[PDB]
Amino acid sequence: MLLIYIMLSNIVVLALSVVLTSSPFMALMYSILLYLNVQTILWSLGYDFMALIYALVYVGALAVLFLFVVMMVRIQVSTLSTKTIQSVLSWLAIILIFSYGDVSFSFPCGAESLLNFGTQLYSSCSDLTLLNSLALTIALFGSLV
Amino acid sequence: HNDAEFLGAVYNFSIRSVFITGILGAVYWRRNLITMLLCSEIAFIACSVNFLYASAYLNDMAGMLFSITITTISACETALGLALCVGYFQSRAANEVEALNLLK
Amino acid sequence: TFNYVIPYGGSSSYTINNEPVKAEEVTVDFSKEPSASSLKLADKSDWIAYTFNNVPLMATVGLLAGAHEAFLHYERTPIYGKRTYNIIKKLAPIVINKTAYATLLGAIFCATDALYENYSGKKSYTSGMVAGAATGAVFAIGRPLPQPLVWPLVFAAAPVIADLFGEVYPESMKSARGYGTPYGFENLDDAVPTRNPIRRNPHHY
Amino acid sequence: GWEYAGTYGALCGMVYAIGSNVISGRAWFRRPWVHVTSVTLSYLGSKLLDEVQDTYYLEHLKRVERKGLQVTEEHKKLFS
Amino acid sequence: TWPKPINPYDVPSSPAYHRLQEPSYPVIDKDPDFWTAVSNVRKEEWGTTAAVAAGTFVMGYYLGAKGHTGKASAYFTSFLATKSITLYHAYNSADRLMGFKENSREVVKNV
Amino acid sequence: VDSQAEWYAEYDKLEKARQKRRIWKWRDSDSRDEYAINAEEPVIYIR
Amino acid sequence: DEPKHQIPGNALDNWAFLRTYAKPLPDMIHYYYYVYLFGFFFVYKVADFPEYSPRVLVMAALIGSLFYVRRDWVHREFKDSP
Amino acid sequence: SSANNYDLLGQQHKFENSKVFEEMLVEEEIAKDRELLEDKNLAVHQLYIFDPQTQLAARPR
Amino acid sequence: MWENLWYLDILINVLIITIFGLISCSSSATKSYDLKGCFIISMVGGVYDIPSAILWCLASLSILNFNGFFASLFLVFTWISNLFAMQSLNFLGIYLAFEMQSLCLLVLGKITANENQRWFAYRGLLKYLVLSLIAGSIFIFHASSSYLQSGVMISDSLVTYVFLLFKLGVAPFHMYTLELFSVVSRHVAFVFSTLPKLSVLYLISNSNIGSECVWWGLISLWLGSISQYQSVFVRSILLYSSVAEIGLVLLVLQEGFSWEAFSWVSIYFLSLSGVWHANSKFVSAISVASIAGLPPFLGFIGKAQILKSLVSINLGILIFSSILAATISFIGYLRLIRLMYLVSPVKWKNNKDSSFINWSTWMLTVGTLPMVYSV
Ligand SMILES: CCCCCCCCCCCCCCCCCC(=O)OC[C@H](COP(=O)([O-])OCC(O)COP(=O)([O-])OC[C@@H](COC(=O)CCCCCCCCCCCCCCCCC)OC(=O)CCCCCCCCCCCCCCCCC)OC(=O)CCCCCCCCCCCCCCCCC
Ligand SMILES: CCCCCCCCCCCCCCCCCC(=O)OC[C@H](COP(=O)([O-])OCC(O)COP(=O)([O-])OC[C@@H](COC(=O)CCCCCCCCCCCCCCCCC)OC(=O)CCCCCCCCCCCCCCCCC)OC(=O)CCCCCCCCCCCCCCCCC
Ligand SMILES: CCCCCCCCCCCCCCCCCC(=O)OC[C@H](COP(=O)([O-])OCC(O)COP(=O)([O-])OC[C@@H](COC(=O)CCCCCCCCCCCCCCCCC)OC(=O)CCCCCCCCCCCCCCCCC)OC(=O)CCCCCCCCCCCCCCCCC
Ligand SMILES: CCCCCCCCCCCCCCCCCC(=O)OC[C@H](COP(=O)([O-])OCC(O)COP(=O)([O-])OC[C@@H](COC(=O)CCCCCCCCCCCCCCCCC)OC(=O)CCCCCCCCCCCCCCCCC)OC(=O)CCCCCCCCCCCCCCCCC
Ligand SMILES: CCCCCCCCCCCCCCCCCC(=O)O[C@@H](COC(=O)CCCCCCCCCCCCCCC)COP(=O)(O)OCC[N+](C)(C)C
Ligand SMILES: CCCCCCCCCCCCCCCCCC(=O)O[C@@H](COC(=O)CCCCCCCCCCCCCCC)COP(=O)(O)OCC[N+](C)(C)C
Ligand SMILES: CCCCCCCCCCCCCCCCCC(=O)O[C@@H](COC(=O)CCCCCCCCCCCCCCC)COP(=O)(O)OCC[N+](C)(C)C
Ligand SMILES: CCCCCCCCCCCCCCCCCCCC(=O)O[C@H](COC(=O)CCCCCCCCCCCCCC)COP(=O)(O)OCCN
Repeated sequence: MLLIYIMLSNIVVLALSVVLTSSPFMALMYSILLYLNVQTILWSLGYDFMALIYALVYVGALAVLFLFVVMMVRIQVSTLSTKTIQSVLSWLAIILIFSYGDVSFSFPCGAESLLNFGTQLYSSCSDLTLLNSLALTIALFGSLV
Repeated sequence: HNDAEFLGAVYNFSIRSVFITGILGAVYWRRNLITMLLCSEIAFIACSVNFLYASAYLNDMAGMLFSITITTISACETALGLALCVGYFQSRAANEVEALNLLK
Repeated sequence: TFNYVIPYGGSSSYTINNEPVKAEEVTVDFSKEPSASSLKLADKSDWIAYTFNNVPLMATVGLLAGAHEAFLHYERTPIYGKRTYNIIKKLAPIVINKTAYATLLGAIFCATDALYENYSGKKSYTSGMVAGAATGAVFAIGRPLPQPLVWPLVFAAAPVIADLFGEVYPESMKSARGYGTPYGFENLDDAVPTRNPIRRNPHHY
Repeated sequence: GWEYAGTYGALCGMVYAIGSNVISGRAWFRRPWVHVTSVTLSYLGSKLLDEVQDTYYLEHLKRVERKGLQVTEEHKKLFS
Repeated sequence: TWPKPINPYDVPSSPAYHRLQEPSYPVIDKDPDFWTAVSNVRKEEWGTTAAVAAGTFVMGYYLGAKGHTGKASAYFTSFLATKSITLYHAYNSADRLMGFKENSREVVKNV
Repeated sequence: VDSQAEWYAEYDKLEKARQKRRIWKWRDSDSRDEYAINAEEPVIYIR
Repeated sequence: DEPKHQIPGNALDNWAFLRTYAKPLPDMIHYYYYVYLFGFFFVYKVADFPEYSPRVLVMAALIGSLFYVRRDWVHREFKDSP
Repeated sequence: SSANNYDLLGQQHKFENSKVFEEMLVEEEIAKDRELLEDKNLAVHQLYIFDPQTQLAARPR
Repeated sequence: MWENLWYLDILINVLIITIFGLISCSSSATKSYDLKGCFIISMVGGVYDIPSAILWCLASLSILNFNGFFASLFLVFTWISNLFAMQSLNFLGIYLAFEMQSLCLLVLGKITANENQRWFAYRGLLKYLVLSLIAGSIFIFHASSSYLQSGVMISDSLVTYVFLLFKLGVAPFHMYTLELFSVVSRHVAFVFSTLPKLSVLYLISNSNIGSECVWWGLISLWLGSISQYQSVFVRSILLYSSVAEIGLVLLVLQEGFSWEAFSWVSIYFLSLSGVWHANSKFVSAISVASIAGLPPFLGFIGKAQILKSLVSINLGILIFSSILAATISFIGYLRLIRLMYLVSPVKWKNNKDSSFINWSTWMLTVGTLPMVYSV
């Protein structure tokens, strides 16, 4: 329970660190740590395959593309530090306003089965998977040109 | 009195904070395009996590499917957007200084 | 008539009346009745209560206008250059003054409307015209010469438009149906419906 | 439905041919083959549009009769 | 409660799309195969298939010749349109066998 | 030239057109979700 | 020569007034981003607004129109000063 | 200078007029597919680089 | 399995055409007319109703004026996405279809830009991308909250209503169209300002996505008219006209007048075809007259449908605003006529590729009298 709470609470700090830092490379590192913490949150809800998917697709592949771009477009963004006290508390107040008093539901634990998930992906929800494949094909054809 | 109720409230707070940090973070703290897309990815991950949470809550498979759909669509969008960013930076004229930081 | 000898149009007997006949056998309504909140806000009995219920609209509009202008200023200020002055000290007066002056104008409008209706005792066009005239007069206190005339006229004209097209227009054309037989003319042989058409359900957004 | 649809279609095929010649800078009599083709296809298309309109008119009549609109035999004659 | 046991090899599965309708007409075949549906395609439908094949051959040749590949475009277009229309006819015949669509000729022809 | 017959035929044509239009204006919702309003319509859903 | 309209003001003074529009131009995405976000949240909140009288709605629209400042007006008059 | 300039002009005009029909029609097609190949996002441009004077595939891209 | 075959045939068709084009790629046929005809034939297998037949008609008329196999393939992808937007039954279908369409828009915008046009076209594509990410993220977050609260995914909700407001391009969600379509190819702007709307209109009508609020359509009408009157550039005029008209059509569609909006979208496609694919002044003049709603052409019928639906619902403010904003927009259209014939000598490119432009002008002139029954 303490471990679950620590992860749920750490997600917000790892999200704040991304926007606050002025270096695009450092924000990517913070985002990778955020993605791992999201894997860890999904473990508490009972998902292993889905939490694996988040790490494989995002940490494994997407971050590599982001960092490839970041080195290619390398720019001097160490111009100045504008992180005055007045700005940071304003950001925190905005965040508190948005994330307060929303409807909360008891924390669930749900065991998943990739047998059932596979059967549904390829029998009943087969319309979904083929359209996702079409979207991937669109992205491939568009990005390569 | 109930740990699950407390954990549910903490999760709601955390996930909402992650979403709002993703959507408004890079624009509030004026950043380059590359950070904007990374924060958009953060927000999409927040929404997909909420759907997985709902699936665990209701013992239903709809959110699992919608989450894999989010992962695919977000990755495709990010790939195309990074293509556009690289092409945009390669066409920059010498006088242009912070081409990527339109939010300046 | 389409002739040059007798007057065009026609006349209906005032003595003779036609019994109302239902447009359809069974009536199903997809138009919801006014809510209790709408009747509460529309109530002008207590002028203070009427004013305080309807000002949040004016304050909201003033806040959006001030936020628009303040963001136009903020967008321009350079992040790369450190600024000696404090930006919020510059920007807060904009939003606060816009919101305050908008709220004051809306307060005059609503208060004068309710006070005139109470004193007159009747719901009329004149209450809106007088409240608008007062609001436009407050708008043009120290303004140059055309504006003392034009703003009372515009602010008075606005409630006339609201009354004419928000209240009179709907009530004038309630009876007209468009299906079955024309509202005036039921003697004519047109297909008669068992039920009225429902083109949409009652809305819930 | 319309009893003048085919004549209209033939005239409108003439409209197509002559307008296409005028826009391109040619005289109205140029490219004679376009005139015959435009007239014939436009006549056939105008006819076909008329039957499509009639068919959906009749479908609407059937639907409203099912729903409860008490259409008479003469009203049923209005929809061919 | 207790987890229900699952048999891994026999897990209930179903096709993605379903036609929500009870058969109005008699059911010659509850689950027709592809060849059963093709064998029940009417002669007029086959003539329509042949007409589409010929028309698409002519059109494919006309369009491909503008790109200096007339023969290949003609054959590809013919195959494409013929396959599509044949599947449409087979779907109609399968619906007729299932009793969803009119089947008087089908029931007479194959008892 | 029977003007009376022409007048009455023209008026009959216009009156028939009006009746047809008012029948054509009797429209319920055709929404696929709306099974209540259209309960009697013969439909099949493939979904 | 033809009769022509008299142009008020001096040529160089008018040109100097017009040159005050030549200032660093921000890109419009920054305004659009905030408008999109707050507009989405605003549309969500509007469904919960109380029903207002048509007269009050029209007066609010009039006040908003009068209070609206064109983006060019701020452009010409903006000073990076206290 | 006028005499010499018109000598060069005559050489050019002689070069243009002296081409045979089959060559002229081929050159018309060269100009046409030059215009069609101006778009550099075409799929074929990814395949090959075309010779400028005669739009024939010269080397792969 | 037979019900699945109907959808599967469309896939197999598209895949084999794709691989045939990849194999038969040559300089001899850069304009692949044969694959265009094959794509048009393949899209006939997806027609099941009148709205789907309208989708097919517009898709084919669009694919005629795209050049190359690759752009035609992505137009076919847009057609598939639109066909599934019409058939979507819950949140997931809506999302999958519409962001697939957004991906197709990004690709089509990228591939129709020259090297000299990259600086502005790629900027507009990137700005469109970020705004679309905002819209989709808000949609899916609120969808997660709704799916948690109700236990079911129902496409009759405020969330999908606001998302479809973004897709339509009304009131506070029209800026992405202004930024993107100003910097992209004229055909890309034309096909993606008309074709996407039909699927959204069908989804709204069929899934009961209607709200009691009239503010957004009113704001769309007034803002579009006034900004059209104040806009110097011609592209902005045409772009703001669509905002005004789609706000008015949104007001009509909420009240259940599906037939009239389905006719309006087609008449608007035909009317906009000529002004966007400007090759002749006279064709553009007729197109601009049709967009204005002017009587001798089919555009009068389409606007008349919407206006006739307005008087039925009997909302006076909407009618008064409609009249005044229509006058204001008419001034901008008159500016467009003035620029062509009454300002200066005009010389345009001789782009003699009027595939369906002459047919569209003929249809605008002719079609008024056959369709007069509608109004
Ligand atoms: C109204 C209300 C609205 C409601 C709904 C409206 C409906 C909406 C939809 C309606 C749409 C209508 C509007 C669009 C109209 C369509 C556009 C259009 O007009 O055509 C565009 C298109 C544009 O042509 P273009 O401007 O030259 O540009 C194309 C380029 O050439 C490009 O070159 P290319 O490389 O692409 O070449 C391909 C093409 C393009 O090539 C050409 O077009 C060149 C010209 C073709 C050869 C000349 C045609 C010969 C016959 C013409 C008759 C003219 C008579 C006038 C003079 C009288 C002579 C005695 O070649 C073809 O013509 C293919 C067709 C094959 C037929 C060829 C002729 C066969 C021999 C004759 C058959 C029968 C003869 C009997 C009698 C003959 C003597 C009368 O026109 C054609 O392609 C013509 C195709 C057909 C040729 C005419 C054949 C008619 C048959 C003879 C008449 C017999 C009576 C007819 C009834 C019986 C039929 C058998
Ligand atoms: C079967 C046996 C055969 C027997 C025959 C039976 C056939 C039936 C009819 C067939 C006759 C052929 C039709 C003519 C086709 C070409 C017409 C044309 O190009 O116009 C100018 C053309 C002469 O212009 P042009 O010197 O040769 O140079 C034109 C250049 O291309 C460009 O020159 P620009 O760049 O210098 O432009 C300057 C422009 C100054 O700029 C402007 O003013 C533009 C203003 C926008 C349009 C005007 C808006 C107002 C128009 C009102 C309509 C007039 C009728 C009013 C009656 C009320 C109807 C409700 O000034 C003008 O162009 C002329 C001003 C007056 C003409 C406006 C009327 C044209 C309406 C649309 C024409 C149809 C095009 C169809 C396209 C076909 C496929 C491409 O024709 C004329 O001599 C006068 C116009 C004749 C009007 C008849 C067209 C019917 C339109 C009435 C609509 C009713 C529905 C249609 C039913 C038709 C009966 C089924
Ligand atoms: C931190 C972020 C910063 C933003 C903060 C807010 C964030 C948004 C939150 C929520 C947003 C949703 C709600 C906001 C309003 C929706 C507008 C919108 O979002 O479009 C995107 C818009 C940007 O779009 P854009 O395409 O880039 O800009 C187009 C323009 O060309 C822009 O170029 P321009 O600025 O250079 O040109 C402006 C042009 C643009 O034209 C307009 O502004 C059109 C506005 C007309 C009214 C709009 C429809 C009103 C219906 C309201 C419905 C609710 C009430 C229902 C009943 C009312 C019945 C009418 O108008 C003018 O030229 C200046 C005059 C302004 C009003 C003109 C009418 C004057 C009538 C008064 C007559 C008195 C004079 C008599 C004496 C005359 C002597 C001869 O973003 C905004 O502007 C939002 C700013 C929020 C400030 C609005 C303040 C009041 C809002 C409520 C009052 C409603 C009246 C509207 C006032 C003007 C609003 C534009
Ligand atoms: C020839 C006989 C045709 C007469 C009747 C047609 C029905 C039989 C179809 C036979 C095919 C003829 C096509 C004509 C219409 C197309 C409709 C259709 O096909 O499906 C409807 C039909 C049944 O649907 P439905 O009759 O509409 O009734 C269903 C409910 O009522 C729900 O549908 P609903 O929406 O109609 O509901 C009633 C509706 C009442 O709605 C109506 O009243 C309809 C009004 C007629 C509008 C007509 C214009 C539509 C434009 C589409 C053009 C057709 C393109 C053809 C595409 C298919 C080609 C085969 O009430 C409403 O309130 C809904 C609003 C409707 C929209 C508003 C109408 C405005 C339209 C836009 C007009 C704007 C003006 C534009 C310019 C016009 C100027 C003159 O489905 C079928 O029968 C099977 C479709 C199979 C198609 C292709 C499959 C065969 C080939 C497969 C293999 C393909 C690959 C191999 C290729 C082989 C060749 C190489
Ligand atoms: C634009 C739409 C996007 C999304 C599309 C979703 C809709 C498509 C979903 C289906 C995807 C393809 C799945 C196959 C479709 C047809 C089903 C089928 O052919 O398989 C048969 C399997 O049976 C067969 O018919 C075997 C012959 C199959 C021959 C091949 C037919 C299907 C080919 C699929 C195409 C893939 C080939 C590669 C793609 C180019 C059905 O299984 P059963 O009949 O229940 O099991 C058989 C047991 N018994 C017969 C006794 C009842
Ligand atoms: C009259 C009935 C019999 C017609 C004979 C044709 C039957 C042959 C089988 C069908 C083949 C396709 C039909 C031809 C239509 C279009 C073909 C075409 O495009 O014509 C020319 C060029 O395009 C045109 O000229 C336009 C012609 C348009 C159509 C004019 C003919 C109209 C009648 C033919 C189709 C009638 C129906 C066909 C049978 C149903 C093709 O150029 P090439 O690829 O170089 O081939 C020519 C071979 N060689 C040069 C080596 C000698
Ligand atoms: C009841 C009707 C009223 C309702 C209206 C809607 C219904 C429409 C019915 C009529 C539709 C007619 C559409 C006319 C389109 C015009 C034809 C066309 O565009 O041809 C192009 C085609 O261009 C191409 O790209 C060719 C590739 C495709 C070729 C056609 C493919 C055919 C596919 C088969 C379709 C059959 C239907 C399938 C079964 C229904 C040729 O023009 P270009 O060469 O590109 O430039 C012209 C230059 N200039 C005029 C200035 C000289
Ligand atoms: C588009 C209409 C807008 C009006 C344009 C007028 C010119 C604008 C100048 C601005 C002046 C403010 C607007 C005042 C117009 C109202 C007319 C005054 C008549 C009047 O005072 O009688 C009232 C009723 O008239 C009424 O208030 C309702 C009459 C409706 C106004 C006239 C409508 C047709 C005018 C169109 C002219 C041409 C259009 C071009 C603008 C009182 O009535 P009561 O019930 O209160 O009894 C009293 C019991 N206490």
